[PDB]
Amino acid sequence: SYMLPHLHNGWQVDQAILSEEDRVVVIRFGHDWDPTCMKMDEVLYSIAEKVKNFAVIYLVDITEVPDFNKMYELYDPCTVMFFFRNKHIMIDLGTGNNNKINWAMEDKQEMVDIIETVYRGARKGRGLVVSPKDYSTKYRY
Amino acid sequence: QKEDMPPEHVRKIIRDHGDMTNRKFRHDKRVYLGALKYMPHAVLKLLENMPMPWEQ
Amino acid sequence: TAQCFLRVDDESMQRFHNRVRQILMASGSTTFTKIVNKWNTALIGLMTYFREAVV
Amino acid sequence: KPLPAPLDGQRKKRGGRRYRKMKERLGLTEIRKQANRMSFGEIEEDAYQE
Amino acid sequence: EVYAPGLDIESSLKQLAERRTDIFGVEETAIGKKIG
Amino acid sequence: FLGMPAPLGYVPGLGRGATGFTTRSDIGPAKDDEEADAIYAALDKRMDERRKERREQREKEEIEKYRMERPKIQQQFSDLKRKLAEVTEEEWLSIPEVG
RNA sequence: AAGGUAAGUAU
Repeated sequence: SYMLPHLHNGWQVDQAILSEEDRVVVIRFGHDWDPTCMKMDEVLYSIAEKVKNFAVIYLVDITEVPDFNKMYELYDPCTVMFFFRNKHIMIDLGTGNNNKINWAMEDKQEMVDIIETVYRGARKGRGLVVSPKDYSTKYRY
Repeated sequence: QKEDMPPEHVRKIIRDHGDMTNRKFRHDKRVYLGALKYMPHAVLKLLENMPMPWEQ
Repeated sequence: TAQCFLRVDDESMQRFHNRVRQILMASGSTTFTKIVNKWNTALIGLMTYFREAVV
Repeated sequence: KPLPAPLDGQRKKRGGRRYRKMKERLGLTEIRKQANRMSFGEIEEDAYQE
Repeated sequence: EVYAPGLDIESSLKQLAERRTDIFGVEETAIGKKIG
Repeated sequence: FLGMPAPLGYVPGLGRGATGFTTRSDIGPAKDDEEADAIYAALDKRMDERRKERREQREKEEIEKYRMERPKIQQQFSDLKRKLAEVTEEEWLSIPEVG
């Protein structure tokens, strides 16, 4: 029920992302009252217990912190930016915008695999990393 | 009430603001932009008021 | 004295289509060879079962 | 029970006989015997023998 | 712990109820309605 | 660092040292101006007021009809939350934390 | 329209 930590102030999120060491800071931009964003928050809550050792999730509200809306072009719901090691990582998953996941993951295990791949890429030092599962298609059929 | 104006000042205005690539009509800012919101509407009029063959 | 005109049952065709949907479903990370071999097995099974009905 | 952090793999600092004994006990010795090589020419089996 | 303290959870729930008026407030005005 | 005040006088975007994620043009925005904006907003409101009343009335009627079929989530247990406060203070105090 | 920005490194 959206009990994850939330950035009341915009600058607080900035220093929270800055205060990172050997961990990935998943800043989930959006609004809790949105239904798709509610599903994304529920998925993040489910993941949080399993991967709290290196993956920290820290939500934020666009209305509360609108200064970062124009910084990374935050104009969609469910947006996720893996701002890790003080470096905005390039997560490529077969999408045009390979630096933003703006829709709730269908399954928790997929998100866990994605976040651990992001951690591996960040620790290796590369600023870009690909996804084992391409999302160019939704596998609707 | 308001009335019409001679076309000479309209011609002077469009000649002055011929191109926005310079520092001439840059002060307009929001005022200029405001009108842009209704740019397509005028096009409708220009496709409705366009002359018929008899209209020389 | 009599002729028997036969065709795949609607239930059988639906089951085969559901099998094809299942094969296409597990394509997130499965190997291409695995997928194509599953299709080969499915098509071979259907044909070997009722070639006349397929035709 | 949080999942372990996937740290980058670190090889053995020094291959020991006891470590070799574990390698002798557990490893891919039997799998290496079965060759996965496939001839370029067609095999005698059917297309979908499996 | 990873999760926020009880006061932060209560504040977040109050904000969600105040913003999303579909299931909270006196009347259901809109999803993003400031006042229900 | 949740629960900490934000030291003012510093721009969060510039102090952190970030790079503009220019995903695509024409997707982001990138006093006389205030008066013009107010005038244009007033004109837009005047244009929109042509159908506002009837549309609002119909929407209100439809919402009222929908509420009767199925009310809000908290409505199904309004009586329960009314009787929820009847629990003693020592009751929820000794709630077993274990699951 | 697109689903086709390698990252890294100091200037």
